Amino acid sequence: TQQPIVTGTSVISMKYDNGVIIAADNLGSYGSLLRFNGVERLIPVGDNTVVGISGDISDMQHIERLLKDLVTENAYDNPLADAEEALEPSYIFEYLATVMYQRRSKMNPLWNAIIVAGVQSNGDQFLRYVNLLGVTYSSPTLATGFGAHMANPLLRKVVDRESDIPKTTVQVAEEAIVNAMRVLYYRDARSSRNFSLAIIDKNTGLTFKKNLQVENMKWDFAKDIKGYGTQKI
Amino acid sequence: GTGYDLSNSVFSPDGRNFQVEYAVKAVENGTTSIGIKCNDGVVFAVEKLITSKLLVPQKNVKIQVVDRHIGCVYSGLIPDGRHLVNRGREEAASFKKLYKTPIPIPAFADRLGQYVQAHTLY
Repeated sequence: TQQPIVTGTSVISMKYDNGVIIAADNLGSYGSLLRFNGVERLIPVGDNTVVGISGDISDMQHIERLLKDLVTENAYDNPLADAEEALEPSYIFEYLATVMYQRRSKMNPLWNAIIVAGVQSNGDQFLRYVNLLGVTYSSPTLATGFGAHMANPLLRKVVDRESDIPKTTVQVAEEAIVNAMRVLYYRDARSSRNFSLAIIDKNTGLTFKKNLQVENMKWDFAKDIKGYGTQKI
Repeated sequence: GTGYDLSNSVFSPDGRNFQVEYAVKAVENGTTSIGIKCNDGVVFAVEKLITSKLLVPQKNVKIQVVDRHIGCVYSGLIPDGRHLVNRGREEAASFKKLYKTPIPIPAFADRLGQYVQAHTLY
């Protein structure tokens, strides 16, 4: 049993007609101190999988090392490592899920919330969540921590049920997700304005966008607000 | 007397270790394999005897990779070769885990060396 120290906030994601999108800001908080700003919390694995991680950063870096090894190990005595026998997103997930549950069962968890996003070899979209308790679930949209309360409601207005997936384009989806990141910057006290976004499309492959920023914010109305009730100036 | 060649770690009167030498015979009896160092890399190649038309071509790969930057090939008892690579792989993972940087070839060589030398001590 431990307690997180340096932490990463929300990880939001959703699936669209041809793939899945996933995003996370670049902050590594230390309590109320927004200590580290160049933290990448999106881990690509191969070119069909991106693992988004929130929670304790030291454990994230540990999950990172585990993922690199999985790739190395898969290559060993595998003439099809970059073909029929390459790592599928579901393999990556089942592995992590297994570890998360073993660690909680030993009363020494990896203090994180993870979202594995990607495209299976047969084109299917893959989006599943696993956390420090080893709990797992899938939904057209998935978010961790704060984004679970604020992002999901927005994203779900685009893809409310399975049948909405084929009707959702990369444009619409990336837009929803970019807006969600802004909203989170508005109400989440542990969020950063900078973030990374990644798309895994069964046709265009993996697109990893770094150094994005929340833009087009509304703050002007702040000037019209004074006092907290009766004050006039 | 004699019998100095029946147990593995025994020194014969002339200071040799016959079992290690008999091991060599197993190596000489094997397929030929080579390595060539070039101006910025190395090349490995090996002979794969086609026992029969039944062997699926290109399938029974013999060269093995360790970590992501090392190649290993060998002649002799194939199973012994794999055993050594497996150790090499653990040896390399351990090194990277502690030092972050992938293991240097000289360091990797001694890892294999000490391990093999160890199998001539008992």
